[PDB]
Amino acid sequence: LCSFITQDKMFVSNPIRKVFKPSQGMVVEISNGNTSSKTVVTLSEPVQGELKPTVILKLLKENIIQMEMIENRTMDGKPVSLPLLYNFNPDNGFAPISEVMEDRNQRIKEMYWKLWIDEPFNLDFDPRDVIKGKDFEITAKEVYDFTHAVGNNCEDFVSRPDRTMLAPMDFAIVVGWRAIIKAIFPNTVDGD
Amino acid sequence: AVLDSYTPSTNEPYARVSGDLNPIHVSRHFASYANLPGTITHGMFSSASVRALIENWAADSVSS
Amino acid sequence: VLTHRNKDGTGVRVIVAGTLDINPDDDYGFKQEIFDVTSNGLKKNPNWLEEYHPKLIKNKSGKIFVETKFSKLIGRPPLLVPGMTPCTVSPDFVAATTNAGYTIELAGGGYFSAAGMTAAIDSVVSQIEKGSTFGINLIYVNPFMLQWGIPLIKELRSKGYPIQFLTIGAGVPSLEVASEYIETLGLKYLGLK
Amino acid sequence: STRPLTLSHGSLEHVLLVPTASFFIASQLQEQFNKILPEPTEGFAADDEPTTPAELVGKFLGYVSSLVEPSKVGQFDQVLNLCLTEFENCYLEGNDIHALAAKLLQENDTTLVKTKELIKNYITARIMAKRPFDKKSNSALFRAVGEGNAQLVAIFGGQGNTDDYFEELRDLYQTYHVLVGDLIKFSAETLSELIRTTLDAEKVFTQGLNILEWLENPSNTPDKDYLLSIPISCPLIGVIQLAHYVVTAKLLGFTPGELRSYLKGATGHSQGLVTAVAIAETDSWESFFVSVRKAITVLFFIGVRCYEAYPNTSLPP
Repeated sequence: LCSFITQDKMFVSNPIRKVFKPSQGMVVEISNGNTSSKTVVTLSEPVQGELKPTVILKLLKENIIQMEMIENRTMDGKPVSLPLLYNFNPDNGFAPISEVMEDRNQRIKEMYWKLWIDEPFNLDFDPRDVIKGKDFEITAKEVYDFTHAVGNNCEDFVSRPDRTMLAPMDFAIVVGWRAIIKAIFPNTVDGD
Repeated sequence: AVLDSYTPSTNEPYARVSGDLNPIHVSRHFASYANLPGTITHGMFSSASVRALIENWAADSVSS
Repeated sequence: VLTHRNKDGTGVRVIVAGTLDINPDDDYGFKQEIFDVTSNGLKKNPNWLEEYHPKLIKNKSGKIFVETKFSKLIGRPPLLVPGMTPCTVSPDFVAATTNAGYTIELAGGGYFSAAGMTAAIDSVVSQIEKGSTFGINLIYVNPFMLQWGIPLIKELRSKGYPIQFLTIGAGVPSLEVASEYIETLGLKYLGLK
Repeated sequence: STRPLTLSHGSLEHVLLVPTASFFIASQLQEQFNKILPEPTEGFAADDEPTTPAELVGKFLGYVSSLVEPSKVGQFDQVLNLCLTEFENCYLEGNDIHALAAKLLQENDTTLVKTKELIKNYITARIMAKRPFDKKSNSALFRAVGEGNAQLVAIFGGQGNTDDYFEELRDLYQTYHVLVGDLIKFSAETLSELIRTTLDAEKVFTQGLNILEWLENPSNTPDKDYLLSIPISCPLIGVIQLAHYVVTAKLLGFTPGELRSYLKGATGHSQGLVTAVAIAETDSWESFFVSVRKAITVLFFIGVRCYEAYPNTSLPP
């Protein structure tokens, strides 16, 4: 119900309120509602057909609201999660909820890393250093999948008798994506 | 030429081939948290989708 | 209706039993109420005293507040230092007063460009505590200030500035002008004088 | 017991003798019906307008039919069955609606679209009046083939005879719904299964194969380009053929096999061979459906596998 959140003296629109905004398909299950300290509201939406937990709202030690923001479509099928932390403080009746800022960019980066990068989470690159990628063999079927994904029905990419299959220049992005995207990650390039 | 194009029904298909599992494009609650109009189509899709048009009509479908 | 206007604020609710018409005010009621089945047939009048009867209330930290319609919204004492030119112009005093836990309006009267007031608003913010707020007092009879000001306010709110109410002095804006302030500026409430 | 009632449009009358415990509900229908009739104009020569007394009776005949169910008993079952008999007895000289339609084309005011209307109405009516098509009919052809002065050969068509093949399936579903609804639905479902049942069949049906949907809401029917590609067009064409077999069989008063018996043999052209094979394996209605399954589950695999073998690619503009 509190319309606004706090971020370092600045007032943002309330993110919780935002994420729970109604819409066909979403389902909220409040458990243990009557006792404050143990309550756990849980949002479950249709993800790739079947229903699944997307958001998890509860308290933590020392008055810290936590909004577990969950992404179900991952690299290994094992759901990843972004821990959003908010200081609840009943002494400021007007803006009780403020966001824990220390390290907010880092948490968001860590979750993106697990989704993009098949490597260990190390944000200690020199932005000026060359980033080596990985070797990459172009399978006949990775091409079928890509062409059909973007809708490119060029015969140069379709397996025909007595012709080697060609890959779309577009496919370059599939190969370099991990080497390139890594470049916006270092700590010296702190971004949200 | 002036051609008619269309963005996909869902974004999962492009995300799978490309390796862009960015939730912004696939999960409504992330899209909504970032304050986007919805689950934005992959800008990369439009890149390859439009390119295909140029490839077809401008290069006479000679990939080369 | 005569007796009604005698009693107005005291919770008595007159019904004209002999006429089926309509009151644009719902000041009183006509023939219908006497017969209606819905909860629409049971309409009572406000009793100021009770309706708006000051109260007390406790923080978790156990602070006490004089609970009224006003403080219930703002979350502080129902008392404010109104914008004043010489006095409220100083970012120092609007900070100090707002830090003492009270609502104060930063005086527009002493600023002459978006840039100069942006200077103060930023000084005020530097001295005020985290999550704290204040407001801005602008003069209607000064169309110049009102022209760089309203924008500066909107541009500032968009960046997320802790300035969360506008008061307008010297006159009451017209419906279209006011509506503008309300929906355009990201303000929690608007103050009219 | 009889008490006059007029079915009316423009300068076209059809006087309708009505039974006693009936003329009440009869007149009620007559009125409601009169409301729906579009205003007469220049020899009723519009597209909604009945051209002739015959067509009009078919109209009203179809209107009354719209308000009945075969499962539960209705209050118009009385009137429907009566207008049937008077339409039959008055306008059909015993022959088929089809013979009438032809007469109405040749002689009277030609409209193919109106002809189809008249036919939809009569068959539809009759079947919802719990009054089936079981009694061998006097098809002069089938009578003479049966005697020995004639012999039949079933020939079945192939791919590529028409730009809009799927259209033929529509007119069939839409017109003779009371005869073909079964195997359309049966096929639509059994094809749906083949796609789950099969590994990567799903990938070939880019825009799905909801046949029943496209039929109901033309709005949702995919491009000719989608409908024409084999994986969906092969099976569908077959359903069209099977469907035609059935209107012929059902409407003659024959079982699938009874129809098949009058045949010196059968044969298909290209993909039509399949249904000819499957048609001859056919005996009784209960058994008719596995015969259908065989046919369309062959076509489905021809379609899906041959597409996978050599799939169409962009033509250099």
